[PDB]
Amino acid sequence: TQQPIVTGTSVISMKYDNGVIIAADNLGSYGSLLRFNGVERLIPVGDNTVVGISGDISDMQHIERLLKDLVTENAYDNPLADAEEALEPSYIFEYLATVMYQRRSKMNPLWNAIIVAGVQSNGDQFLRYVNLLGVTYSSPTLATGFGAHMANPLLRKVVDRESDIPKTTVQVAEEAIVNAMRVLYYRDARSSRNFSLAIIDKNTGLTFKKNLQVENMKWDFAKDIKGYGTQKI
Amino acid sequence: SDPSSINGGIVVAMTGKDCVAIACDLRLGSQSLGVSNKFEKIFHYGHVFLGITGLATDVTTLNEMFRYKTNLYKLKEERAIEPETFTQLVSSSLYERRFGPYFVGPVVAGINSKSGKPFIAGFDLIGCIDEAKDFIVSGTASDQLFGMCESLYEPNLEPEDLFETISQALLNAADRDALSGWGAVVYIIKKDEVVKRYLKMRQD
Amino acid sequence: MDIILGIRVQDSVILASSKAVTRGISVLKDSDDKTRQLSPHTLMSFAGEAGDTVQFAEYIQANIQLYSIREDYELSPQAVSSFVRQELAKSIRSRRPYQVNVLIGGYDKKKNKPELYQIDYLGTKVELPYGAHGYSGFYTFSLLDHHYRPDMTTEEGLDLLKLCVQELEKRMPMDFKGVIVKIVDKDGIRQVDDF
Amino acid sequence: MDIILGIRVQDSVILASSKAVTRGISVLKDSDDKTRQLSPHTLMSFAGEAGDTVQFAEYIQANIQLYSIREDYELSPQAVSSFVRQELAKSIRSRRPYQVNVLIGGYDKKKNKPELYQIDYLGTKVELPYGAHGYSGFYTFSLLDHHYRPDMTTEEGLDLLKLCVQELEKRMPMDFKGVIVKIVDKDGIRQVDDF
Amino acid sequence: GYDRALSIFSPDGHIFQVEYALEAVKRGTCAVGVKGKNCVVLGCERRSTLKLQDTRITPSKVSKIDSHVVLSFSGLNADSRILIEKARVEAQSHRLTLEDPVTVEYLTRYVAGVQQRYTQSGGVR
Amino acid sequence: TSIMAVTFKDGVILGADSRTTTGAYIANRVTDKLTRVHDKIWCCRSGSAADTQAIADIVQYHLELYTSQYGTPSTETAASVFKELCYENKDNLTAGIIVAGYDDKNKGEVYTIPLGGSVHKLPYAIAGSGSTFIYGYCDKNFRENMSKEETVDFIKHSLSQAIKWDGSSGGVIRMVVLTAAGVERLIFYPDEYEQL
Amino acid sequence: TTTLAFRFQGGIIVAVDSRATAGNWVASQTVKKVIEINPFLLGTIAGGAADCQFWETWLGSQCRLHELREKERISVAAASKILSNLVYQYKGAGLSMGTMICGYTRKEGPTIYYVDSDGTRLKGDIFCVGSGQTFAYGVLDSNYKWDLSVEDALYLGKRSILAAAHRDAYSGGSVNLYHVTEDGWIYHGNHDVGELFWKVKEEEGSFNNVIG
Amino acid sequence: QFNPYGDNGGTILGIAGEDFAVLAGDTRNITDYSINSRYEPKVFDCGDNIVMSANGFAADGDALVKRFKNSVKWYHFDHNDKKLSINSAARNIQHLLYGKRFFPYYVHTIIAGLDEDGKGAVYSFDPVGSYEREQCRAGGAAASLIMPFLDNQVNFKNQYEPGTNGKVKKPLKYLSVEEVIKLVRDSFTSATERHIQVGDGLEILIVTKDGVRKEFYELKRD
Amino acid sequence: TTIVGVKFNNGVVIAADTRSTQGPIVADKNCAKLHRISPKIWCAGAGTAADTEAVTQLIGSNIELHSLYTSREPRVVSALQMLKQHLFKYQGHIGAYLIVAGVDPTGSHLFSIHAHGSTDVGYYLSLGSGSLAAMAVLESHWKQDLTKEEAIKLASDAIQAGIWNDLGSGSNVDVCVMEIGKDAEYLRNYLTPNVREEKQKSYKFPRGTTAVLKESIVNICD
Ligand SMILES: *[C@@](C)(CO)[C@](*)(O)[C@H](CC(C)C)NC(=O)[C@H](Cc1ccccc1)NC(=O)[C@H](CC(C)C)NC(=O)[C@H](CCc1ccccc1)NC(=O)CN1CCOCC1
Ligand SMILES: *[C@@](C)(CO)[C@](*)(O)[C@H](CC(C)C)NC(=O)[C@H](Cc1ccccc1)NC(=O)[C@H](CC(C)C)NC(=O)[C@H](CCc1ccccc1)NC(=O)CN1CCOCC1
Ligand SMILES: *[C@@](C)(CO)[C@](*)(O)[C@H](CC(C)C)NC(=O)[C@H](Cc1ccccc1)NC(=O)[C@H](CC(C)C)NC(=O)[C@H](CCc1ccccc1)NC(=O)CN1CCOCC1
Ligand SMILES: [Cl-]
Ligand SMILES: [Mg+2]
Ligand SMILES: [Mg+2]
Repeated sequence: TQQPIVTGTSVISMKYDNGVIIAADNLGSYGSLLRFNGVERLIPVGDNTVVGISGDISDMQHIERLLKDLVTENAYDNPLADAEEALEPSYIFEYLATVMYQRRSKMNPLWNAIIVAGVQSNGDQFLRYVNLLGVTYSSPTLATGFGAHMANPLLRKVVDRESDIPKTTVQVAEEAIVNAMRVLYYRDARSSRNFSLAIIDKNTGLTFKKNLQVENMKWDFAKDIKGYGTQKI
Repeated sequence: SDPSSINGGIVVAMTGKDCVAIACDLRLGSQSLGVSNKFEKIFHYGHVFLGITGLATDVTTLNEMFRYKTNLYKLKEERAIEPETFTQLVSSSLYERRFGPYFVGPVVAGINSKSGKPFIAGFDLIGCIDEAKDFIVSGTASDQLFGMCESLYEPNLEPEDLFETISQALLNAADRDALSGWGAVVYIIKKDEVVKRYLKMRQD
Repeated sequence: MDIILGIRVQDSVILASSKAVTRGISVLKDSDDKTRQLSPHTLMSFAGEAGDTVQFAEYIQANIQLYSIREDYELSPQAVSSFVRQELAKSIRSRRPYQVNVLIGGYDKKKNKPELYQIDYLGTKVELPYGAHGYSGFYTFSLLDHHYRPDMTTEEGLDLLKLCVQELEKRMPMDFKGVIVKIVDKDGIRQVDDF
Repeated sequence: MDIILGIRVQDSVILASSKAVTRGISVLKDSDDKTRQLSPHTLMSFAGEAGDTVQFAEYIQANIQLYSIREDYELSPQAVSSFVRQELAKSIRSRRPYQVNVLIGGYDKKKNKPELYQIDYLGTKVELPYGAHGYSGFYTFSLLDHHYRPDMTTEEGLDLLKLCVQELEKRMPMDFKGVIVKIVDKDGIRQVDDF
Repeated sequence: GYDRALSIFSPDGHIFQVEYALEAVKRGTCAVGVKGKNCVVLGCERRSTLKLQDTRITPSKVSKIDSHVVLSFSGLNADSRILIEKARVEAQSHRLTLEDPVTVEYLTRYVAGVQQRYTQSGGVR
Repeated sequence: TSIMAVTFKDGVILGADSRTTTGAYIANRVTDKLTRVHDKIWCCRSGSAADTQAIADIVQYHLELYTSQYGTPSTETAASVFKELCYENKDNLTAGIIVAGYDDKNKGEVYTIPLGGSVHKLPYAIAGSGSTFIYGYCDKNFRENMSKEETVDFIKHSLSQAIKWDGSSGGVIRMVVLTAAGVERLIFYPDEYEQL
Repeated sequence: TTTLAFRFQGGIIVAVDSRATAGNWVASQTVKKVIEINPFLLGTIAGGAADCQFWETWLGSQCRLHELREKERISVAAASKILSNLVYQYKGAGLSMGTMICGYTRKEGPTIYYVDSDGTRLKGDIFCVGSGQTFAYGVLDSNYKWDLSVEDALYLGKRSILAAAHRDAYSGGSVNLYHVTEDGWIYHGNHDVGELFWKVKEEEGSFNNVIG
Repeated sequence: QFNPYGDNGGTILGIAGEDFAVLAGDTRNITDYSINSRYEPKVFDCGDNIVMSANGFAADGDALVKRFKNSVKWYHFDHNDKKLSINSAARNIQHLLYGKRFFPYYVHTIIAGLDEDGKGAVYSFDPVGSYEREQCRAGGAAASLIMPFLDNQVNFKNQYEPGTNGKVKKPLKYLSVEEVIKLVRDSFTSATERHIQVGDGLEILIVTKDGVRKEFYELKRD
Repeated sequence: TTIVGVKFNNGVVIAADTRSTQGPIVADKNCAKLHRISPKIWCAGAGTAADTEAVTQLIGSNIELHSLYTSREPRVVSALQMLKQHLFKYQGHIGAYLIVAGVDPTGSHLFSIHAHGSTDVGYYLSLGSGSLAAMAVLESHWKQDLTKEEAIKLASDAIQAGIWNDLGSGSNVDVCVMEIGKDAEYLRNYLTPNVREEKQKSYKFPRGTTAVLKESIVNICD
């Protein structure tokens, strides 16, 4: 039995024609206090997987160490560690999914929601979700927390089903993600303007973008809004 | 101690071609104990039919209340109340007891004597009107009735066919609910004749 | 207050009501009559919360007796039962409801028919050929389902009633100290002294 | 499980134990023997939580019978009662205690004296001239305070016991379906078939 | 815990410890069992080199396992007490679960099973 | 919420963020928490949106009726009416209100009214969830008889920090200037105040 | 549930309903509540479905192991006590089981043992177990005699379940009959209440409360 | 306080024919009022002509299926590649489920296949392992809607022969694979209409002596 | 529910879905959530169905009496004030969450009211279980100086987001357009993107399938 203390908010992601995109803001909230502002919640594993984590940050840092240790362990007695026997997104996910369920089953969960985004060795896109309960599911778009309520609707307008994936380019897909991050800044009280974004492409590989900001915001109309009903001044 | 599921019971209503049907089970129990197998849940005020599920004391009370109000209506208006108007009266009366409600699931059914249009409607316990073209369901086996009606129903059924559809909807739903059954009644309502049939069903 | 039964036969209504009055670990009385005569051809047995039962029974009795004097006329069992139900239907939504369950056995002189009504504390009325309140029903209903016939005589009804009491005395956990049986028919109400 | 009594007289110990076994609103059995013979001259009646009672009684019985075989010798009632108390004294501070109250009636062959011990589920032992567990004591103790004499015979003890059962049958709320009476004396243990 | 395998096979296919245990039995005082048409009789030898004994309190050679079964023996006296105790407990345990006293075959099978277990358990003779 | 009112040389300035929340969801990101109870008597609202609106509506009604009979009310009078409602209905209200107004005699005045219903007259006042993070800053930086430009900068920098640290505060920074000249509304957007 | 079994002149009658409920939801009408432990032993089940089924299926394995080890069929007393000692270990853990171990052996004769999940174990001639046990008791007790014929005893058992199936909301489906003799148990068919009720009503003239 | 269970919604359906059996289930996965996936399969081929679905709490459902799939694997290793019969699989699953009697898998499990006589078989399990072979079973969120419809259309309950005065019942008969799939599709479209947790897609696994075939159908996405 | 409101050039538009739930069950697949307070003041309602209907009719009735008394067309702020004061008095126990919009002599207006009696002003608003799905669309596509046709499109798109992504919303899209100087047009079932597909089979029973015990003519006449 836990309660989460320092927490991270939404992680959003989607598939596109050649790969996957995933994003998450750089905030570590302490209840209503926006305590930490330099927190990276996207963690790359190799050059073909990115694990996006929301929820408790102490448990996130534990999971970081596990993934870091997983790479080390895989390299042991493995001449093909940087080739055929390298870590796949599906391997990394199933490992985490095993841990998450084992921990919930011992009534001592890792208080997180995780999205493992990556590209497999055969070029297939990998995108799957797992949480503190050990619950797992996959979809063309995946999001945690407020992302599930606000991002998914927007991302599903681009990729509503499987057949829409080949039709979606990296330009269109990234635009939708960046737009979603803005909407979350408008409406999520535990979000920040600064965020990180990662693209895993089957051709161009892993592109990790840091220190992004929400921009092109609409606030001008606020000046015209006066009172809450009658008031004219 | 859930008022709506102490006594048990079900009501279902359907529309057909120039006709409506309303049906109910006959069980009145006290939780597990079956007490009465003659407890009818469908009443009528003129040509307007009202079915009521839920707490039996309120079923009785509301029948007596709507008999009261429709009798005064008829004396003052000098005509029988219509289904559309009666529906509004039920909604008013239930919402009047908003913060101390009758624990019931009423169902109005009938044919408007002026326009000849078939009419059915349902309510929640605080009087929210649920109007419908196809069918209305109510009672402890409402989930079951929803499933039966949604699959069995088709529009513009003749009275003789409509009887079979509603009867099978009620019977098979009642047999999957412990607190419903113990007999059943089906009213087939045409413009100026009404046939009442007692169904043979399993008595457990 | 525990066991109250009722059986409507061809020409009469028979009410059986337990004699025991218990509080705590003591049977305070074993000769208690759990019934009141509402009118010459109408009898009401009762069972429920202590104090409430008699207070309610006598209040109903007073009201029916007042009606009888005012109109110089006896109300029908159907009319009495409807009056009683409404009182309980009001009661349930009061600050402190009457926690009383009743059986109303009566003989309708206009119809020349016996009538048995079962009403619970919520105001739930049902006309029945045989009725019971409390845990009694869990034994007696199934027993009567089997042995009861609609055309039985009063003597056959009493034997049918003996069969119920025997079963209750065998399987009920509490000692209810037997029953007082009363018969309601065309000639009024009378008590069976030897049961 | 409800009524267990015990009366030590001049030359014997008499144990009376109710026959009823009830669960819910049903008397499942009316001929239950709530006692076990621990040794030829020692008898233990018991009452308490369902399952626990018989499980505990038989466990004690097994242990005493094992002792008898090992030493080819019968333990004294005092020694048996002390063994039983210690078992219950351990039990009470266990994860799940035995919720069982017992009476141990025995005849000490070395002293040529009857002995009655009353032990509750906590392991509280007392030697008494007459004893009871549960609500029974609230009637029987005061009755025995009045009528009991230490020099009574077994026949006088049975009449004194009849007086207790009559009072319980009159004032107890539950029907306990009579009692099985057993006598423990110099000649061992025997059951009174007609009571 | 002391684990040593004391009872083991030898080249010729014998377990010497079991066979040397038989020699101890051969040393013990004689015991005889004869069963008639409606009875069984257990006879036992007591060596007469021991005078000034107290026959009241000296452990008897024949032991009651239950009220209907008896056990006599030949061999080490201290060892016999352990088997008798185990058998007496199993006799009461059987009455408790099966609600019926042990058969003579069952009790024998149990005692024999205990003896066997000590021929292939580590640390014991 | 984050709200404040500051007196200065020419009068008084009210300041507020624009965030309304339901749990962690932002129900309204362009809220106007600075509300008019009289020509030159305004208030900052914090706590329950329903309660503060109900209260402010009643106070506006009372001061309008006061003006019809006895002429323009004092800022103290307005705060007294707010107090009377908050104090007498303390068991059923969640409202933290700052009252600010401009008289010609009394110049700029600020009264704060916490949960209890007590009244406190101050040179400046801060309130709302996000005010906790700027007690240190506001105490160190506040001066009496500041200019208009200095007071606007003081409120802007203060609410900027409150917004930065409090998740329950954000959006635009609204301000209302109360002087002899009249009533001026000011607004400041994220792109300006965030990078202060 | 409703289950009964009674002892009489011609052996033992055992009768059960077949309903299974999850609250007011009728989950099944075709559940087998008589477990056939061996040709001479039967077990009734009432309470938690999984608990009853799992542990009485387990009981049959323990009884099988007994006759392998002892070269003799297990007694009804010993069988019932294996089960009662098992559930006693789980006492407090929340098992819900109301069972009756019925069977014949040479030494015991026809025997019935009531066993439940709070450790109670009782030998007796008549027992009714389940949510509708009281309804069965009413009909059974009022018509029971030791000198009943095999034909009349079978019917009384069937009629008692039917009575409970009718009144008890949490009992019904169909009646499963069994007869236990010195030669072993004999199955006497599955009787759907849907047809059996009307058949009994017409022929017997009972159930006058119901609209015919 | 931490609650280890959740409700992932969805609904499943098993129907048995004479020489075949179907196990259907919608592809929608949900938590509260949000959709997690519009296509997340929960009906699985487990080998030996056994199809399985464990609807309810997906994490427990996946755990159970994963363990049974593994149970089939080790059954082959330990018993000379013997085929696990549907009745044996059912009993094995009971022990898996009851094994966690005091911390249950919150799932309604259904398996389908062919019995040893080659005839269609459907077994259903409660969360703690009580099982029963049936011709017909619906499980999950919309089970209460679908099941009575199946009683009426598969087992012909409450249906009598016309003109026989309700004396002769409608005779039982096996249904064709074509007729069964019609009942499955109608059951799920009806359930989609009236239950919010049911929709998106329908995936049916059909089991014959030849093997395991699949069929997919669109459902309403609201 | 999902409900929205969007301001435009010469007026205001509101919209709503048509699903009505009872637990997880869809009670009404096509209920009307757009209520008429006065001819040119309309109201979208979310929350407790009876309350939104009752509170809107009561205020609508009093607005009519007020309009007759004052000989003036009613104003949106009057409806707003009367609603919020009523709702506040009942401390949230009347579970009505409303989007109030309309045109009056003062101009075009758009407000929202919550159950506890707080009101908000805006150019675009959304309430109900699917308000987050709707608001995401509104935040992504809204701009200043929308035309009539653009506002209807944006409004219906916001409702659609709720229909598809929120389980609490579904079925059809109702719209009401309130332009200045014109009659308000109520567009019932403006979009119907959730039509039930043809059933695979007809379940019309042979006449005489149901067993009957009694028949009787019922007297409805005097
Ligand atoms: C900052 C944000 C905090 O101090 C400011 O003080 C502002 C003041 C402005 C808006 C005037 N305060 C709020 O925004 C205020 C915070 C709050 C919340 C709860 C109690 C008191 C204060 N928010 C509200 O009043 C919102 C406004 C609505 C969305 C228009 N209302 C709610 O959150 C309602 C309030 C119900 C209530 C509870 C106790 C006392 C009074 C009112 N709450 C809910 O609807 C419950 N909600 C359901 C969904 O799950 C999360 C909780
Ligand atoms: C009469 C018929 C009723 O009491 C009998 O006593 C029968 C005995 C027969 C079946 C052997 N009893 C039941 O039918 C029994 C009643 C009951 C329920 C719960 C606890 C104790 C007794 N019903 C069950 O055991 C059902 C059988 C299924 C439906 C075939 N099982 C459940 O209700 C399961 C398991 C309950 C449970 C017990 C112990 C630990 C964990 C769980 N629960 C569900 O299926 C829950 N479910 C989820 C949503 O769908 C509705 C049902
Ligand atoms: C979306 C669809 C939310 O899901 C919308 O917000 C719609 C608003 C439209 C209809 C105007 N909301 C609903 O559909 C609403 C959801 C809801 C449910 C419960 C509480 C609050 C909101 N549904 C209802 O109001 C239904 C209307 C029916 C289908 C006609 N009513 C019920 O579900 C009632 C609730 C009554 C109630 C009383 C007191 C306080 C709050 C609510 N519930 C029942 O009737 C259930 N039960 C049946 C057995 O008899 C006893 C009552
Ligand atoms: Cl506000
Ligand atoms: Mg029943
Ligand atoms: Mg939806």
